[PDB]
Amino acid sequence: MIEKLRNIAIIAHVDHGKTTLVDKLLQQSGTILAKNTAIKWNDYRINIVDTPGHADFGGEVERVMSMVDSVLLVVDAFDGPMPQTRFVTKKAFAYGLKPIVVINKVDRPGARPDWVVDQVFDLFVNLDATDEQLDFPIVYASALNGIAGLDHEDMAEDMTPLYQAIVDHVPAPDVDLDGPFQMQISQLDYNSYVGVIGIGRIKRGKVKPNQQVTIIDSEGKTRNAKVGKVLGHLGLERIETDLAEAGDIVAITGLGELNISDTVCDTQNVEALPALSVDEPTVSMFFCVNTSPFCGKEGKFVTSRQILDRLNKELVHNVALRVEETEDADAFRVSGRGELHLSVLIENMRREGFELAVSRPKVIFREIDGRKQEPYENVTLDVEEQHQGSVMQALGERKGDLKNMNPDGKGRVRLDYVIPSRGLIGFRSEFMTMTSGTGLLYSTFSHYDDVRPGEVGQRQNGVLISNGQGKAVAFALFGLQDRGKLFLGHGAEVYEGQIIGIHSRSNDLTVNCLTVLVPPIRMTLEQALEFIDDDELVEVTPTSIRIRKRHLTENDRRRAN
Ligand SMILES: Nc1nc2c(ncn2[C@@H]2O[C@H](COP(=O)(O)OP(=O)(O)O)[C@@H](OP(=O)(O)OP(=O)(O)O)[C@H]2O)c(=O)[nH]1
Ligand SMILES: [Mg+2]
Repeated sequence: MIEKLRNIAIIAHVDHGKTTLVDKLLQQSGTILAKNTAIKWNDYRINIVDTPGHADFGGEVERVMSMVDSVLLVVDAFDGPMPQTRFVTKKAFAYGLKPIVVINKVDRPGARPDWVVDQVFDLFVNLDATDEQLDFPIVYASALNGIAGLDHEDMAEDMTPLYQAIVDHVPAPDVDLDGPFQMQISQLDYNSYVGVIGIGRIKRGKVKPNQQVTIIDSEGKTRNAKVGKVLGHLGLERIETDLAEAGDIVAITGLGELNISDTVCDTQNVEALPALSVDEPTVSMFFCVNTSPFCGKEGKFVTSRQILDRLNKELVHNVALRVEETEDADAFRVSGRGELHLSVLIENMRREGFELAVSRPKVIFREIDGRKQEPYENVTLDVEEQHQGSVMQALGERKGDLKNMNPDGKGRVRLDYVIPSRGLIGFRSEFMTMTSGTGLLYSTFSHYDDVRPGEVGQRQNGVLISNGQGKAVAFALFGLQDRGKLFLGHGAEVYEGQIIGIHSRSNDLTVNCLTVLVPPIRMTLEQALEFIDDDELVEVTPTSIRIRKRHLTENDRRRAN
């Protein structure tokens, strides 16, 4: 009794029918999405918790999964599953949740349900349990009409098969109704009338308005408070309730500054629920003050603490990242998930109005049981068949181990790889031009494991390094084309230590561009960041970035060799 509850989270790539599907289930029942939709189906109560967009919204994806006992993956019947919902699905699997797959928009012409079933099945190469990829039921749906069915040619007149599937395959909450009250805050909310609102799934006991309560944070500090209002979810709404009990997803009111991972307990049985998530970072990278002779030239805020300041503001936007204090009091060791994670952070701090020097990204090594390990990750690539042998050749040099390949039948092909992050770093640049911009690459962290012995191929070419500061003249540049490709044309302002071109040969060449042209190479941030070597840096400024050596002068470099 009182276990007719079904707490489920819903996942769907944008414009795949998740707002429209839940919108049916609501109107066909006895009861933008809301962060939670409550649904009455006969005597079952279904909580459909919405998942956020496909950026790390502070890691709300783990918070949401912490409140649900199953996940509902909605998939377009033609386009199939999209890579953007990779990580949300991944985390649902990490929380041991078994999925319910809804294949929507099945009434569209060209719909290929058989194909998207295989795609979704294959996508569950999220090293997930046999258990999870086993026996995930499949419901076909056309929410535009409101049709659900276990087959797509045979189909019910409404959404009943979906309800039934939810009831049948979603476990009831693992909660104790008789124990003392216990509830962890999973999300927060505010209304100028009520104050701060705390949201979670009651793990134990029951709660009434005006009940006395004790809140314990992660570390173990406690305070006493009196709950004001207990708000239960009904439609897209919250009504005041006189009673909420274990398994219920509700919102609480009378408590003060509730923090996510706070545990609300009966005053005499205070027991904190374990703080839940952390994406351990896997790629480190150094942010530095821009030591260039172009200090404050194109960027407003450029100081040591000026950077460290914002280096403790984005800490809360993001638990995947860390920030550390280096001994050089003008440079900092910031780590993240992928190189893509840290990259756009700069591209934002760029037009956030900054100026900083940044190293090349390296994997964070870890020692486990005396044996050092590194991060490996899953890579899937979609190229044409003309590049097939080419990108295959390249990935093997970066210690990529081929696991699968699947021709499109229409001239393309998808490859699958297990690769150390070490070998994958900065590939995208080499990928696109190689595949001429048509190929597609996706990556997902898998596991740490014993390092692959050896090193990845270095840059091979050397760089043309400026010997002085001034405006580059076309007269000189024309002479440099005899021995490489350039990064600028006539009239560009340069200083000493700056890298201005790519040497045709292997060694670094200090060159003078101060004493008509072929088109210059302009490098995007990512592009240029993949180019940089360990003894070099990228200088980033609000409308463009420069490539520079660590030691700016000829003499200093020679000493360091
Ligand atoms: N053929 C077919 N189409 C479906 C179905 N379900 C949803 N759609 C289409 O997708 C659109 C709904 O967008 P959602 O898919 O619900 O948005 P969401 O991913 O963020 O949840 C509808 O038009 P829309 O509301 O005008 O889109 P928009 O203007 O809100 O972006 C409708 O055209 C279906 O079962 N069959
Ligand atoms: Mg929309």
